Amino acid sequence: IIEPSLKALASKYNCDKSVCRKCYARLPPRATNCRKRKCGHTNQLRPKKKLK
Amino acid sequence: IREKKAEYFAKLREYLEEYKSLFVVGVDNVSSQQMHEVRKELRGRAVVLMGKNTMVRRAIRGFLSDLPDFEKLLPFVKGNVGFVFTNEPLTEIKNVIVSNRVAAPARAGAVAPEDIWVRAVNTGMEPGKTSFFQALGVPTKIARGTIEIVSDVKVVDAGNKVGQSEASLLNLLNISPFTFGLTVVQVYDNGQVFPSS
Amino acid sequence: MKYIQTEQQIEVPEGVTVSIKSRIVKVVGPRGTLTKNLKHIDVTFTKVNNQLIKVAVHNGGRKHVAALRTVKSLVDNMITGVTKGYKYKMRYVYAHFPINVNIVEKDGAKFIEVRNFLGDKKIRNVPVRDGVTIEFSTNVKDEIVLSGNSVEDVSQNAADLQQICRVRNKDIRKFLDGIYVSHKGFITEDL
Amino acid sequence: NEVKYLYLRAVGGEVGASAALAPKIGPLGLSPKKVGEDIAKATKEFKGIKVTVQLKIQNRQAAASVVPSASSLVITALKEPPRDRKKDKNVKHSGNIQLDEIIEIARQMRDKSFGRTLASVTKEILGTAQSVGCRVDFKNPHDIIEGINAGEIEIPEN
RNA sequence: UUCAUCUAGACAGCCGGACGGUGGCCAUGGAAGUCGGAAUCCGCUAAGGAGUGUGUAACAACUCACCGGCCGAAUGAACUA
Ligand SMILES: [Mg+2]
Ligand SMILES: [Zn+2]
Repeated sequence: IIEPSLKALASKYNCDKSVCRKCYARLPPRATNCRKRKCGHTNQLRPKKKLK
Repeated sequence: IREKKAEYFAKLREYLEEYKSLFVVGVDNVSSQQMHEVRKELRGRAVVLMGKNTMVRRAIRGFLSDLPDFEKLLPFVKGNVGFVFTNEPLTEIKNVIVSNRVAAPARAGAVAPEDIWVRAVNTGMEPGKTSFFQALGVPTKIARGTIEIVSDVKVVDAGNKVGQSEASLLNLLNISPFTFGLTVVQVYDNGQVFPSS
Repeated sequence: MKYIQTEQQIEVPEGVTVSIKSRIVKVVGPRGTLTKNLKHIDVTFTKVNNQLIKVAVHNGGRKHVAALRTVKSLVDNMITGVTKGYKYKMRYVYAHFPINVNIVEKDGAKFIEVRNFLGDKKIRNVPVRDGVTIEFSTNVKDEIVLSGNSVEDVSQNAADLQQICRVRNKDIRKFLDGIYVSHKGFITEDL
Repeated sequence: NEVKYLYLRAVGGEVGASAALAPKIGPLGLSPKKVGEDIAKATKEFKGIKVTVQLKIQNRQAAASVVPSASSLVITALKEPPRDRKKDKNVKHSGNIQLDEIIEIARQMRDKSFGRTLASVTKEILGTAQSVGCRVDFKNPHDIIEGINAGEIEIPEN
């Protein structure tokens, strides 16, 4: 098992992210626009689905 | 907006020149609940105006025109300070204000002021609750059908914030390693500010 | 809009000397010397009072004036690196397999060795960039510490260590194993 | 001594839920149906309305004596026949409360009520009345709140 | 372009609070602000929604609206091409 603090540290990089609805890019959790040019820097973002 | 601010300033004027003995009290870390409690205690004795430093400062500077006596108050309007206006006995009002010191429990991620320890005593909580002790590596054993810490263990230490698990177990076993209360810093009275007491 | 003048300030502490030729900055402090080439930004440096450097962009667009503040931040980080230093603390996170991190030498190159990551038989090697010092921290479980003058090199070394330990073909929300930067600060305390 | 201040929310004049009382009070040597019986007898004033009973655990003693809770008290002051959810649930609770009864409730709560004046205590009682969406002396709780803060129906604060 | 906030301290940033009436009422085996319907109230109030989210079997607990401590001048929203 992982202690809560280290688990939260790992989750900050693995789970606490945004996902572009058009190009699935892993985005910063507070991002407003996608950084990818393919999706046109869209504002259509969702939170990355949390495990369980 | 400006209307409400003017209303507040008028209330400030009447509070000042009817309730000279005001208490510059520190609401830093004081909960709203504790505020309400102390206010209910001082009800009919001390009104508690508790606006923002900036507006109070500007208002009193303006009021200086007719009441210059309050200039000394202005340098003391910093931090979370609330003016508890009143005229009833200084000592009694101050005692009621700064006597309630509620034991603030361990909120998650709260800076530890000291080396809080957990004691080898029969806690008494249900067997199920042993999970928290296990997670925190607290040596324990079921005695009289209840959790009992076998040996003294330091749970948190000075510095490091009280992690969610730490705070959870602390609150569960009722160790409240904080203390919050209305803390008067200075007291203006009979046209004179002076040390809190 | 082409703002006529945009300016930023760079405070120089007492022990630091900044030598700025055309766009080659050499910052010298107690902890050493840092050097940076900024000939790609088209800014103007001017020394004011031996404790303050102004950096200016004349008739600059939006991107140019953003690069101006970027330059100010870069030089400020150089000065911070020569005064206080930069240290990144990373934690090893694992559910079952303990990550074994060591320092090894291969023809005098100071690699960081990661073994048993998620039970992998592969051995991961991350070279230590020159100027970066690795210390495995006592009094904290599974902590590596990277210290140096350049925040760029320190953070890039930490990033290489983090990226070499990425989980493949697994739900990374569940397999949280890795080596993650837990703290980024300065070598000198409270400076 | 045993002064455990543990309590629950059994419905008025109703047997404290067996499922609720299995892991909470049942452990502390108190039969769930016995707790239900004493809760019912205490809550006869709160017939059919959930109210905290403040069961004082004094050395193996279920203490049915209820703590009056403003909202529950308002539902009782509705004076509607004890809510018979058994016959058609979604019962209608309007129960026009003569303001005298609201003032009586406020007198019964002032001791604990944070309300500064007897006015203020009555005021929040009527706010709870509006929360239960009742009517008081044939007038919207909010509007009689306006009148009582405006100066027509005053309250004799002690 | 239009409407807003602002040296009577704008937005952002770090930290404090975020109550009481109250588990508000109802549908439900259980739903307490937060799977759901209606009611969209106030006392304390600088301030708090019968509730912005996370979380609970329901709790409890974090979280945000809201107000504050610090810094000190411009800032925000919806639009047009
Ligand atoms: Mg698979
Ligand atoms: Zn995209």
